[PDB]
Amino acid sequence: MKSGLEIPGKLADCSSNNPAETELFIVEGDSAGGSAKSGRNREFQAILPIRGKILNVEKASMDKILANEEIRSLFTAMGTGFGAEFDVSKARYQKLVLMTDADVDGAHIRTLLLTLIYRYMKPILEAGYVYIAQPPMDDHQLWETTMDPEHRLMARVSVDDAAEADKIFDMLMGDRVEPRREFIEENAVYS
Amino acid sequence: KHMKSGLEISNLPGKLADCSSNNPAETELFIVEGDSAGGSAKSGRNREFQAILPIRGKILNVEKASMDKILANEEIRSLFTAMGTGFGAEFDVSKARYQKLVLMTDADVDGAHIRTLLLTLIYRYMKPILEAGYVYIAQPPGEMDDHQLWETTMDPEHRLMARVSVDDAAEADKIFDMLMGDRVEPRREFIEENAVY
Amino acid sequence: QDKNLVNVNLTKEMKASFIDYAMSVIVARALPDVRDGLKPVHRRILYGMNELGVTPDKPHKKSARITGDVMGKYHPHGDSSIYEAMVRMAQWWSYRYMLVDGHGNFGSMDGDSAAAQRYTEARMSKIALEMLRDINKNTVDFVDNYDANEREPLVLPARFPNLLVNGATGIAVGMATNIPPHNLGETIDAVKLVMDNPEVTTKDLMEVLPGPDFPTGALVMGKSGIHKAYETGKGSIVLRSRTEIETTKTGRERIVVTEFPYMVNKTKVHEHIVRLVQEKRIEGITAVRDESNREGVRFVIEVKRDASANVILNNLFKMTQMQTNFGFNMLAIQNGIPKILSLRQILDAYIEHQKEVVVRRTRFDKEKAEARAHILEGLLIALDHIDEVIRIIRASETDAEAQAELMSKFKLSERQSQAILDMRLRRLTGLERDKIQSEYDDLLALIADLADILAKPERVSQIIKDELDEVKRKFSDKRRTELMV
Amino acid sequence: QDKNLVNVNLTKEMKASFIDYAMSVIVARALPDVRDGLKPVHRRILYGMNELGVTPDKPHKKSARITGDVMGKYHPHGDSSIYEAMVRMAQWWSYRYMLVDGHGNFGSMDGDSAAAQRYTEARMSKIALEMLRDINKNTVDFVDNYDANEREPLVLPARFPNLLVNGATGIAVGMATNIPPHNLGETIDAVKLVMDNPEVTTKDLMEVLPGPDFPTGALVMGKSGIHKAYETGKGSIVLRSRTEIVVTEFPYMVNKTKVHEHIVRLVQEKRIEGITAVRDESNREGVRFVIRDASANVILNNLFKMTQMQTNFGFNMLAIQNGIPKILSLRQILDAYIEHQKEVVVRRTRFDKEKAEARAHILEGLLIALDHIDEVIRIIRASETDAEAQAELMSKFKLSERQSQAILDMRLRRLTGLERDKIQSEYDDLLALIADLADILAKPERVSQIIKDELDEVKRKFSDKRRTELMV
DNA sequence: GTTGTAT
DNA sequence: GATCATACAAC
DNA sequence: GATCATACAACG
DNA sequence: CGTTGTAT
Ligand SMILES: N[C@@H]1[C@H]2CN(c3nc4c(cc3F)c(=O)c(C(=O)O)cn4-c3ccc(F)cc3F)C[C@@H]12
Ligand SMILES: N[C@@H]1[C@H]2CN(c3nc4c(cc3F)c(=O)c(C(=O)O)cn4-c3ccc(F)cc3F)C[C@@H]12
Ligand SMILES: [Mg+2]
Ligand SMILES: [Mg+2]
Repeated sequence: MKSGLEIPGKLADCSSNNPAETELFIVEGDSAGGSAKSGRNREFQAILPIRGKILNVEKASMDKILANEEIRSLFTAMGTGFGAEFDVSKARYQKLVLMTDADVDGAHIRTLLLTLIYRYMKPILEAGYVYIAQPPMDDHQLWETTMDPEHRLMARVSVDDAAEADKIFDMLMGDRVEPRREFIEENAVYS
Repeated sequence: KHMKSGLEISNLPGKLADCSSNNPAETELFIVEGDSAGGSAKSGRNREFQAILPIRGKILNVEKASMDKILANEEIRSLFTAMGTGFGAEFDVSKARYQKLVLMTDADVDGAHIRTLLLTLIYRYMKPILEAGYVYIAQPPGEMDDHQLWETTMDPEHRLMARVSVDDAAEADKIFDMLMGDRVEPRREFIEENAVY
Repeated sequence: QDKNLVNVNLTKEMKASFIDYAMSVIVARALPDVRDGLKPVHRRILYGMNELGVTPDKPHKKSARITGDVMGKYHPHGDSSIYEAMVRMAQWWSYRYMLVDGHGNFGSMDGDSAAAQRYTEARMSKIALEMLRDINKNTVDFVDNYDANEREPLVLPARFPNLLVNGATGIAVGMATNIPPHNLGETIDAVKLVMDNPEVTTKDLMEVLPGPDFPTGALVMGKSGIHKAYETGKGSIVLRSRTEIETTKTGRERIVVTEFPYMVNKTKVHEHIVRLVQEKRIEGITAVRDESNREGVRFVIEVKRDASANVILNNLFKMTQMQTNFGFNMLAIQNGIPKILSLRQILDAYIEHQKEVVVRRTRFDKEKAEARAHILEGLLIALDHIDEVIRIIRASETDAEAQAELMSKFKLSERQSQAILDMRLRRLTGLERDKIQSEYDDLLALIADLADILAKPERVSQIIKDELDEVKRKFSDKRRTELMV
Repeated sequence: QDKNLVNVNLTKEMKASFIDYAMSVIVARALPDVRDGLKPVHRRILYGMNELGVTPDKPHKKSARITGDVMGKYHPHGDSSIYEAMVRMAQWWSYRYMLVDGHGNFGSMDGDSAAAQRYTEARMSKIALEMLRDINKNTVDFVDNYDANEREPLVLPARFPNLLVNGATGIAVGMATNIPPHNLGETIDAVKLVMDNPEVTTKDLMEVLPGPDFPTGALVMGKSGIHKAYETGKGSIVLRSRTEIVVTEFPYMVNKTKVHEHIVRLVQEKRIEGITAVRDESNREGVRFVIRDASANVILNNLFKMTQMQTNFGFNMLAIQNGIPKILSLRQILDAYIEHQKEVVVRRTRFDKEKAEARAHILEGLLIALDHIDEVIRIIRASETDAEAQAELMSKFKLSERQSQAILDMRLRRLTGLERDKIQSEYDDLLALIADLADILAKPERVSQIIKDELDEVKRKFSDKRRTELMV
């Protein structure tokens, strides 16, 4: 456990210094952050609000990527580094849970965060540090449902074929629009 | 027939829907409250002799604010920048961009307060302008329609304005020291003696 | 750590989450419905306003009140997103035919943002009422709201082709729609034309519907793209600002703009010109002054001596947004699926939806007209046998027995029996019968007429045509955008 | 250049403009009514929620739905200004007895703000319903709203001493009020003890009401200030935190996080040794603030004297009584409430009284009609017009206009046998009711009893255990 | 600075 | 949606 | 209340 | 890059 008195603006950090049991929850908005922070067990669980929609790194200039405040906050939290400073042996958390809202917009933020993680934090995903919350709200509502280790249900993100993975991201969240609209016309039942 | 031609740098505030003319003897500077009224003023103001300068929120009470805080205030700075008169040891009334400074605050009680905060600023740090008879107060018959705001308060052919005149500077200096002074006792005693519930 | 942990494939989860957000945006946010030409938020604002009772007849209500009920009953999103969507359909430059009458600062053409909701008040426009006409006669299906405690309409009646008339846009996922506004009367003429002569070709339709009619006006250059868009749903068009050269009181040329292109900010082009004039990218300009008033747009670009206004004019057309291009991408939701439809396909889709609305209404009117006459038949026989009726009642202890006897004695249904039992004594006067007879007789006529309309498809079309003529007769405008070659 | 210009003195406009904003902020914004202990905003939110139908029994409604109405009908201000007030009425650390039941993120004791109105829904509190009891029986006066298109109550019934129970605050113009919360039961005891022995003293009142009872608990050192507060209406008190080094309860209006941040700053300034650690192990049910060779008692004593672990509360019981702001004492506040409670009961009783008598009058006519249903039908059936039919019935059976109308609007299914005996049963019961309500208005002693009895009912249903332990 | 209704 | 200044009294 | 970045397609 | 309009 930490001792405090040390030194992001947001991100309610826990009280432990063991990146083997500690967990970081990436939730969307401060509206969700308050509910999650008011019942997270301030010991091995820290929360970090992602304000607005995360930048699609699969279509953004690397200059804009390094400029995004939101990505800078997430990387600053993990303490892994970036690119050449990628040190997975220095991650401040062994459990990065993505907790987006149940609505479609939350689902979109899940895909964005996944692309960001898969592209510039692959050593994390390759090590199985990334999870996805499985919500079925008050403080005890989120705690006794999704934030309690004794209960709850997690979704360990695991990649099978990197080639298929690299293709999926490029197809869906890539620059080429035509290949995307085709996938919509193919795998989608409306009526 | 003097006027403008765009393309100029100006370096004026981000807001301030400045007019087209450049004659500080006909042009008018409207200090409105918020962009809700500013937009209604900015659109339908005869963009030739009437400039709209939106003030956001309540202006700092200069009577209870340190000078280091007054020089830091952005809203007041945007006001002196619009007039182009100068501050303190540079206040030149003979270089003001507008000979008609029309205070146009909301018709609600709060508008009367912002109107009070302005007059103190205009009397404490822009005295020469008031003593020259430039500061006027609009007399509306507010977030009204475009054609409504002009046809009632902005059109000089039908509008009714009031010229702020100072009688006794002694009584004036006392009124501001009491109503907006740091003293709360004299103010509470004033409100208790001059209020009809 | 955790106990029950599952495993999710990255490629699997990503495709699922994206496919969800994809369809969600397509058929439930971005693109509009081909029938009423409305998107979810626009339809919920209109319907929400209808229930709020803010019709053209009634007074205005605070904007915060309107978005408060729409967001709390129909549209499960941010308050601002609803207010902005409302303000836009109250601006004459944004909507070819406004659907919202506002009071207060609703923004300007110069990109000015409307005042906060706690200042502006709005209500339905007179024409917007046509979008809701006969909404309560079961002409549109309804569905549960997001909260599952309120019922909203999937579509609206829409008694005027709102899609072609107000256009659409546009950005979704993997796709994007872009439809230009059209003249009301012209669009209605197009509808009527396609109804009387099914073998009408695109050219024949363009005879009554020449092309786009933007709210600001301006000019259209090249009609080749117009025919291409109507026949394929895709096409490119050139939009140019209406201008004219004046001579100053000194004797030099004066470039005057009066109608910029659609969705083009005057001030934005004003800043763009100074940025080009002070950059030496365009020389010959003496001054650029905006003299536009609250009664007309006047953007003057005076030229110096020994400088051609035409040379500077075309340069502004080619370097500024004073002349842009409109990318026809007529995409709309039809049969739950997003489709790129042509002009005939959009019209035929409106005429069909128009036929269904009229039939549903006729049925509803018929079903209610007869249900009333049935009761009138009961109340009549009751008023004929008031004594024996009053005797059966008073001699009964329970209403169930009293009703049962009336049904058996006078041969009346359960509904007719209750109607007699609920009769006020004031209905037992002498002049009360002749009144009920006059009403009943009128019901017989209406039921006959409505029975015929549902029996003859020829009448339903004629009813649509006649009703359309009334819409145009009351709301149609004169053409603003001049199309030229 | 103007055409019709007028001259206005600087001093004249200043005095006029200032007095306008002063009185408007004093008697309609910052200060609560001594009656219902509410400010204009809170009173509008309650009545707003009431009209919208977000009662404790009914389901919640999105805040945007509530704020949307309270703004467009009563409170002509901002969304944030209203929603911020509503959130305060739903936080257990804000109000000793919450007036709002909200679902979702409504902030924390760490200073965390509430969520957007698009995520949180709410409704009236159970005890909050007491504030609106018999609001539909002409118990309170109503006025037109700012738009003049709606009507709102100038004050709620308030079946419990809301002012002394929840408190009041605060900042106005030239004046500022500050009243601490009290126990619901303790306060109700004071109101009754006052109704019993008007010759009571300050010391006597403090026998049933020790002092404040803040929703955070903690402790109040000293009692001398509590006496001067209840007597003069002004005074000071010291609030200490409950510790055991772990802090369990912080004083009123004190942020745990802020105290934590200030403790870290004081630790990195050599202004206090021993500070090995200072964590915050507070849960969703328990709050724990954890703070060799340091004695602790010397460091802890310094933390309370330097930080915010021990704050001072200044009594300034200011409220609006009879349109004017006055510095009231405890007795003055109780009297102002007891009188308001008497006005409502009387008003309510008169309302039931007038309604029952009116019902009986129309009931008398119906019986008269049912007894002569034969001729009544004969008159109506031979009637030329409804106007003539009413005139005849009034002349024949000697009935009023209302009674005659009540007969003409009689459904045939009411002309059965068992119907008559059913109306007599209802009628005979009303005579006892009207006779009962008459005695209540004739005897002031009962109105006082009705208030007491209905108060003990509130104390029995909503009163809690004392949270703040007083010390010396 | 901090408290809470306001611009 | 989060964040930014400010009046107003009183510690 | 004013501002601030971003997804998304398409034309610039 | 910027802009369009519903969304976070
Ligand atoms: N670092 C980035 C913050 C978020 N940004 C904006 N956010 C807006 C808005 C505008 C923004 F610039 C809105 O306009 C809005 C709304 O509901 O209208 C919600 N939000 C909004 C704010 C926070 C959030 F988590 C989600 C949102 F949709 C910009 C800077
Ligand atoms: N230079 C100063 C501007 C004004 N500031 C704030 N304004 C807020 C608010 C908060 C502010 F920091 C509000 O919170 C608010 C509201 O209605 O809740 C309205 N407003 C508000 C904004 C603009 C305006 F004209 C009037 C207002 F009341 C900060 C900078
Ligand atoms: Mg927004
Ligand atoms: Mg605010």
